[PDB]
Amino acid sequence: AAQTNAPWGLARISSTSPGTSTYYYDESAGQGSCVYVIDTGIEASHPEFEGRAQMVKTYYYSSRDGNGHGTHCAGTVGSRTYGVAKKTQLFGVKVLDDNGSGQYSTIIAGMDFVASDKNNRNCPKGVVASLSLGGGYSSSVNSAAARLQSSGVMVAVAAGNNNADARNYSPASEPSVCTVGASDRYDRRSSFSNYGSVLDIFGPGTSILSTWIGGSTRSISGTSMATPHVAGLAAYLMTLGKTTAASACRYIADTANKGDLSNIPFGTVNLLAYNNYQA
Ligand SMILES: [Ca+2]
Repeated sequence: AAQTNAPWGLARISSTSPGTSTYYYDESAGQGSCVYVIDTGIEASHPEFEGRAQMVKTYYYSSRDGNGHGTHCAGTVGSRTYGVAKKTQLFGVKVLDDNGSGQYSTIIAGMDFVASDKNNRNCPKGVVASLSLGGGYSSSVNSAAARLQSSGVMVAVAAGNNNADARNYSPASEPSVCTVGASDRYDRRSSFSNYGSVLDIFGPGTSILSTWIGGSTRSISGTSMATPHVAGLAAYLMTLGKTTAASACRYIADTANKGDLSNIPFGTVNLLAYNNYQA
């Protein structure tokens, strides 16, 4: 399949070179997989989701996304126009309030929630969780991310936006999950992207067009934007049968575009998510 004039990030994930605008992907498009977006929620009614999105949990007085960030991330995972995995099932878990803030205890409960909740969902091709959030190092937050992964969910987490070593952030610093840095359309490390040995992969993170609340669309930037590219990619590869939740991060690193990014600090992986799709 080919989607012309796609957001640059989608084109990038299916290309061996920057500077192209068509997204190429197998038509299976993550059908039969599920991706949890653990965030400010998802505006499931957005036409872009086509009835494939649903709020399944909130820790606040509403499950609505009153911010937009969660809806943006979900859009990058699996919206029809802006998504990597255009046929995945999207489940929203609102651990962040409408200001985009959340206590670590709530974030933890949301991760443990998903580890159980997948047993209440139909995801024959496998389960992914996208966590575009973080804060200072917490062993408890890392452990919750580790549990979710161990439970059989491909966990993708943002490296963080501090232009700093991700070792000091959580869940970014958890070795057992997939930590995602951000790049721009010229294959530069995004100026804000964290780096470090704890990173596993990079994805498009600067000037990313996706869904927003009020049935709208928006371009924003962050490792929050890179993460769902990787989450969507995992879901897509899982429905293709190429990998599983336990090894998807390794598979993505193994099949990534290598050595192509600029301003990658010494000791950080130079790997950019790539679907290796031959149309
Ligand atoms: Ca890892």
